[PDB]
Amino acid sequence: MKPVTLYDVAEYAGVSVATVSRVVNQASHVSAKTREKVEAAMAELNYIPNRCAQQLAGKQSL
Amino acid sequence: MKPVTLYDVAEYAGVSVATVSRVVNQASHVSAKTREKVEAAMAELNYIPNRCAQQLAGKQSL
DNA sequence: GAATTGTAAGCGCTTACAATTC
DNA sequence: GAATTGTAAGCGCTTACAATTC
Repeated sequence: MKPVTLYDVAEYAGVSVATVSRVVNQASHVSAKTREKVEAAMAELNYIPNRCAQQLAGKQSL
Repeated sequence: MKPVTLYDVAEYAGVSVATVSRVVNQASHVSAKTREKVEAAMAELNYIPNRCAQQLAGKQSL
């Protein structure tokens, strides 16, 4: 089973998963317009990230 | 940073990550010899799996 | 021929650097 | 030219099915 994800809102927003992950990661390098671009996307679909995927993927910097 | 992993013990054991993940997953489909094969590998290197990687990858069946 | 092992892809996410934009 | 977005790879793990083994 695959619920809503960054791929979905990224698709919605147009962008990639790299853009959404930024917003999901507190944008920063994502432009204000884009931050809203994906948040709006997240909102419609009801985007909920997974703490594990974030933990695992976030371990790249470790 | 990448510590000991299934890749390591899989390398050691002379198998794949699929074999080790089985043993890591309580072998079952892994032959007794192999179970020992990888456990021995796990032992030398001091293999410690990651609960997240297991949680994430374990969500495949979900 | 059935069980076990391998690719090989993905479970969802993260990111970085270069090209385009200004 | 610098910032932002895209591929694109992988952070560690899981698995399933076919060929070889018996």
